[PDB]
Amino acid sequence: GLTGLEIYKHLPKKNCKECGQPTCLAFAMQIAAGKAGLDACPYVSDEAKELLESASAPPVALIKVGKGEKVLEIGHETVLFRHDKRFEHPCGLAILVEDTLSEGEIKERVEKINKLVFDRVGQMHSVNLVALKGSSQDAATFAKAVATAREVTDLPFILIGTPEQLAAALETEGANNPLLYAATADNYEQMVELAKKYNVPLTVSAKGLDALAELVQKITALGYKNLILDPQPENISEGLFYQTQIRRLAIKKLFRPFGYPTIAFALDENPYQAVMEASVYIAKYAGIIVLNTVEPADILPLITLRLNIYTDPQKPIAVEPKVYEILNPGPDAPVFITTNFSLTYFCVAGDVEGARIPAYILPVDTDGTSVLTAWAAGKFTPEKIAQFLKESGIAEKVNHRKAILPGGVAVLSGKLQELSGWEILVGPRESSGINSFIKQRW
Amino acid sequence: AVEVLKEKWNSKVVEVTLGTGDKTVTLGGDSTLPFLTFEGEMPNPPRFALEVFDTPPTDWPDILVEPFKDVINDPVAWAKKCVEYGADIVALRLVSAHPDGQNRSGAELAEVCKAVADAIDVPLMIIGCGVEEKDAEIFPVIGEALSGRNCLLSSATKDNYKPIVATCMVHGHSVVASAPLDINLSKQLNIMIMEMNLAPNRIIMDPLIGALGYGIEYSYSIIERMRLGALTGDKILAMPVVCFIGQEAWKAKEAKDPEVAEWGDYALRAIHWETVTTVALIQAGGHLFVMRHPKSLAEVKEHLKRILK
Ligand code: B12
Ligand code: SF4
Repeated sequence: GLTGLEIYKHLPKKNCKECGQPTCLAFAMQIAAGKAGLDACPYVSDEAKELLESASAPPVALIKVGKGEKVLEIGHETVLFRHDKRFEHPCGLAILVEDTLSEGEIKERVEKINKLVFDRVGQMHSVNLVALKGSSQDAATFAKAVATAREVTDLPFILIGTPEQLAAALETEGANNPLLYAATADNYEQMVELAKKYNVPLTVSAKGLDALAELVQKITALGYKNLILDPQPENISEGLFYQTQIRRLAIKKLFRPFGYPTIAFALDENPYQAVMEASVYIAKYAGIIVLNTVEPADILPLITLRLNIYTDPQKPIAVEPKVYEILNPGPDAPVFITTNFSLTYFCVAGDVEGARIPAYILPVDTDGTSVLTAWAAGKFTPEKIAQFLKESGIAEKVNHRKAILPGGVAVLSGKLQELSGWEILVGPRESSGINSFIKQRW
Repeated sequence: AVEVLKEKWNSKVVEVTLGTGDKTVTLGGDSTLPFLTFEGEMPNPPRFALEVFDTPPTDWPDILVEPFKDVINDPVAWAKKCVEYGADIVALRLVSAHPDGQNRSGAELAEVCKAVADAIDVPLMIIGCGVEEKDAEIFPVIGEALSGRNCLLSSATKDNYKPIVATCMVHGHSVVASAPLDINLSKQLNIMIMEMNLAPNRIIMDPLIGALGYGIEYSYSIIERMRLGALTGDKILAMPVVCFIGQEAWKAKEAKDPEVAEWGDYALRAIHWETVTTVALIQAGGHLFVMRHPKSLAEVKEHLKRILK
């Protein structure tokens, strides 16, 4: 962030006003406050532009859509590979809703969209946006469609429609900070004025890298930096190419026209094909992915992939290693030994409660590692597990002396029984077998 | 105009050939990251196997067994149907060899391996029962019995290698080298193998992956590190990568548990679990993907036609 003075030293110094400003020094001041871009001055040398533009700054702008509890933030990514350093902001997921639908249908579909939320590893993860599309090609219909949708959800919106449709819908929706779609070569002056008027983020849309960059430069020239990029791929081969280049050029070349997060559409009517294209876009660089499906089974896999890809490997995922009680167990209920990797704990807790089995679960502290990982690492020992049985207090919670091992660690049972003084049962390898084990053997 | 940024990569993934004569399949050879053919070459697409157990599976989900229900007790007929389902390669897993199972011998397994090989027009991958002591005993016998066919033998590990590698060198087979999601472990195992003078183009690295939601992200990054190692000149990393997709995907509760209300339609999510795991690891730079469901294979093959376009 350089002051107008700093950025003026490299200017043409013509004071020709062609950038809209009265003087070079006052043009620089407009850009310093983000009121104009360098592309507004036609005469600035390419050397000076590089010096100024290559000045320190985040390669990809952080863009916010929506406000309050439901705000989406994306951008501020610095790397091409998560092992270089983590991915910072999980991509938004959006579900398309068309305004050719009846008011009733619109509400019922947005209601279903509100339900795409899922427990993964004991945390809730959900779709972030509703993309309302002006397919009716009528301003009044679109505006009533958006108002109607907003009655049934707190999720931020992407508004897809002509400048006329968008202006009508913004009357009500402009205060909810929606993303507008889109400025094109035909409409951009009108779309930018509308964006500034409501202070909302604006998608820039053009075909291929060349046309997208030239369009972004005309728009930043008018002083609008709150931006999402759409290169318009015809298929997932073009999309991967475009996404790779946009991310590479922003980060590796400091190419500022590409210095924003992207939107990507996987709308395919074949759900397997839609889910696979979206998956490619999650893994490679998409800021927002728009889909056509409300089916939980189509969204669950994408939620999960997003979660995984955007996890920071540096963080252990662990639960407090204590006795947990499931469905208010009595002194007679089974005691299941497991580890404190959160994934493992919630898998087991999920199968036990799912089978409606009151029980105790004992997540031994492995530093958040899985059963066989901790075993191979020397972190799930007979000695360790024996200590948990003795000092956790489980001994006072149950009348019996029996505890049940994961089937995959069965080789531990003998030594554990000798150290702990508990009768050790070997359960199934998979927790999915617990229900049947309990029924038959307990 | 925008100047497309083109990496100049020093090197390439070696090209491995499986099978022999009219049965061959080639994979690897990549001088670029997946699909970026503006900066280098992709002489081969990703390749796909479907699994065949020598004796029928006793734990499979109904939705998994159905596509095979007519052939599932006959490993020869089953393998033929895999090929008809579009598999590049057939992966025969010998579960019967298990010491706590039917515990079949080297000689016996050797004959079943020949029968499958003989009935199909594509290369054969052979997977053991997973008990090292037993697998080290049966592979030298199977390899001799199959001598000269160039099968893919799965697999060699840091503490069990020499038997399976010796059979590969003597009898003309290619090997899978398995190490647990670590670059340096995988390299150290490739080194030991090549010290026996098995050629660098006779090896395929197995990262020992997790499926979607189950450690796919660790797998993803190891595989990207493998590709980047190859491309930047690290020759020990220069070999193609196998992922056992189906093996892992179908253990997921999301794939195998037909009633979870929160998770939506079972048929869709069961297949997505395999296809999404596949595509993720294709994006990561994997080469050979060992799958289970023919429908998963069919949709992934379609996705591939689109992304190669
Ligand atoms: C992801 C992964 C990791 C991650 C860590 C993730 C974590 N926090 O643990 C990383 C890459 C760091 C890790 C490292 C290593 N791991 Co690792 N890796 C795995 C991988 C791919 C998935 C582990 C996982 O998340 N499992 C999912 C959880 C949910 O499973 P789980 O805890 O087993 O729980 C299920 C069952 O046990 C059962 N269950 C659990 N509790 C209970 C209780 C009862 C009563 C019952 C009845 C059932 C039950 O049901 C549960 C779910 O439904 C697997 C291979 C694979 N596909 O599984 C290996 C694997 C677990 N790990 C392996 C190894 C050897 C390693 C390393 C030692 C390799 C190395 N670097 O040296 C290390 C050691 C740890 C370390 N960091 O030094 C080995 C273990 C060898 C062994 N089993 O014999 C495996 C099997 C790979 C292999 N070699 O085949 N790896
Ligand atoms: S257009 Fe360029 S030369 Fe003219 S006043 Fe503005 S900054 Fe100065």
